[PDB]
Amino acid sequence: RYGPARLWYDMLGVPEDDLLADENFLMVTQLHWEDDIIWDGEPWYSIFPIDNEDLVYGRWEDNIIWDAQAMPRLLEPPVLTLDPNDENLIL
Amino acid sequence: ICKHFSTTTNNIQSRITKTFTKSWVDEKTPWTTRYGSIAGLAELGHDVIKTLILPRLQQEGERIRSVLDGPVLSNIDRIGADHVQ
Amino acid sequence: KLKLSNTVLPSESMKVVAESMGIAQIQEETCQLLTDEVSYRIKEIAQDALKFMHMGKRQKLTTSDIDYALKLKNVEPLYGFHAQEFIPFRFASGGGRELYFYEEKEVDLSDIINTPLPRVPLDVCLKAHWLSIEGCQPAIPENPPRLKPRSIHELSVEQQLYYKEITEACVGSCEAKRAEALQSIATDPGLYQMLPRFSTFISEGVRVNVVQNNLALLIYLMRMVKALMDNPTLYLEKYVHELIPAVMTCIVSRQLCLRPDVDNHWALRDFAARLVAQICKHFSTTTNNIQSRITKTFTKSWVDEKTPWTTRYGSIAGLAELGHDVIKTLILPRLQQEGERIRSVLDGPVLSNIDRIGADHVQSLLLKHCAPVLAKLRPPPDNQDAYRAEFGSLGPLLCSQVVKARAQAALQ
Amino acid sequence: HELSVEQQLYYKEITEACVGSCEAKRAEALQSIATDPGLYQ
Amino acid sequence: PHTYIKTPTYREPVSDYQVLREKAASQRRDVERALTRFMAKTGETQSLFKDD
Repeated sequence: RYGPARLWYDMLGVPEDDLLADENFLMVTQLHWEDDIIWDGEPWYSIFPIDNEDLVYGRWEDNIIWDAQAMPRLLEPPVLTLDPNDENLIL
Repeated sequence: ICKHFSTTTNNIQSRITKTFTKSWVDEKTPWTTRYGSIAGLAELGHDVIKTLILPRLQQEGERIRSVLDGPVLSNIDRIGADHVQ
Repeated sequence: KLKLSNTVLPSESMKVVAESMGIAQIQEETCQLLTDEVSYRIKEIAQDALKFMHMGKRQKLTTSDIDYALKLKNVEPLYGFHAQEFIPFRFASGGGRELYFYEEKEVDLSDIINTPLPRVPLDVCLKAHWLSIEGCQPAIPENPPRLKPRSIHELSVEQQLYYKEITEACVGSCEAKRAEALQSIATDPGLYQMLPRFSTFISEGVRVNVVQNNLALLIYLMRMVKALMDNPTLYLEKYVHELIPAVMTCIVSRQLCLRPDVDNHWALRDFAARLVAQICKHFSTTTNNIQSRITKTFTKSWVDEKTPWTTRYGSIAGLAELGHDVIKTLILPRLQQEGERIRSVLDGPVLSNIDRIGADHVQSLLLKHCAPVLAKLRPPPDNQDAYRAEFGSLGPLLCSQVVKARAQAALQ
Repeated sequence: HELSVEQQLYYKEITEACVGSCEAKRAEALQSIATDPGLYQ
Repeated sequence: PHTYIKTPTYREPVSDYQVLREKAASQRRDVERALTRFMAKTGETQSLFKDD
């Protein structure tokens, strides 16, 4: 309740505490890659960066609210997790 | 957000197009959410509306079923339907 | 549930055999008596030829299994003939008769002599490999297949070191290093799940490698693309949206480095790029997305007025290597424009630019394509001055190229 | 892990400027969010 | 041993006191500059120079 989004919590007043075929979606068939063609232009620690595991793996699509009244599951308040994989954060 | 951040490890754009597509092709969806699906799919680009929107252009007939000839005119489906149109 | 039946040979085939032998007027009970006896002997032998299949450790009944199953039942394996005396061939298999249902039933006796004999295959050798290393099966080609936690990269450090070695070998400092790294790309089965980083390294490389036209850097990257394509294990059409604009840029771009001299390689940079471009339109094909898109870009590269001649030559090569019908339907209505461009380069004295070299290469390539396009759809009559109706570009030399093609066809 | 008072005050002012009391403070808060260098953390 | 064995890697950690002091200092200076410019722009303001 007191974390980020406390303003929303206080305003609410809660106080406890065939077109679906895989090819259609391949980005060769969905991207104007012609624009890229350049015409007359003018490891002990990781070598590559580490991607957001939640974006790469998690089903964030399950947080889309398709119908406000008929919501298939019950959502819960989210706690701040302060991922330390991201640089630019002191801790 | 899927032009700046979609990478082949991310699969942001393909997973956004798949949600929009199975929300649009599936019937029982309201005209507001179909409007949102068509709006996102049509803001993605030209090849997306070539290979997603243009097969279901016959759905416009199913739309004009409820526009040119509706038993209930004073409902809220007509403004959303001709906005979709 | 088992509805097993007893299938016998038809009796209406046994009366045909009997009346074609001199035994006429046979009864049906006489004829049914023949087709349950011989259908048992076929069933007795095929059950007995399945013993030799299992003993030889095969799952396919070969033609030699019935030769040993017949010899086991004291019947001669000979099928074409039967020797009453049995002394010339005693239970010796002659390998059956190579006969067909759709055969010609008459051949010329010098057709069998003049055909080349098939190549005797390699003899049996013993190679050893590893199925299991202390419990784990290796991926060698002889084998078939609140703070959030600190995440790990999806590559191992052996895999990341392998990627670093393969990429530092594929920039071609040493040629043997390149060639192995290219073969390693061409047949590593576990090269999936590293393929985003290879595609990104290729794509990003060509775009910052055409800022200064570094031909080797590009020839090595195109060979890396070709080595990525012929690998059978990896799934490529998720990454072809990065691969294709890289090759189009090799073919349709201007050369920032010395214009002449390496233009010979530049033609090959456009030769390797047009090869991999038509190989990419051969694979990965769905309706009206890939091949038609690169065809449209090549044609609007061609019909564009007052092009760079490097871009012109590359696009000409790219449209040229697209197959049989593409030059049959596209290069036809454009000969006059090609001739006019050649005439302009010829008239203007300017020789220190690259326009003249570009013109000569374009004309030679167009003339060779036009030669078979002609050899392919017409007879070789009037090969002297009829080509003067097509502005007289290749003429008798085109006719000589067509004659060389005809000689190659005769050799085939 | 816990924001210092400076950035706690900055977070409070920027979030309460985008709730709808007036439009000009909202436009300056959005022009702050879009054009500041150190808003990580 | 790309074929039978494997091991994980991590991201490069920056445990340097100099660059950590620099990062915390510059982030504190930038957030206090952003806060004071936002509060001076959305209120009554003074200026040492004419129309500044």
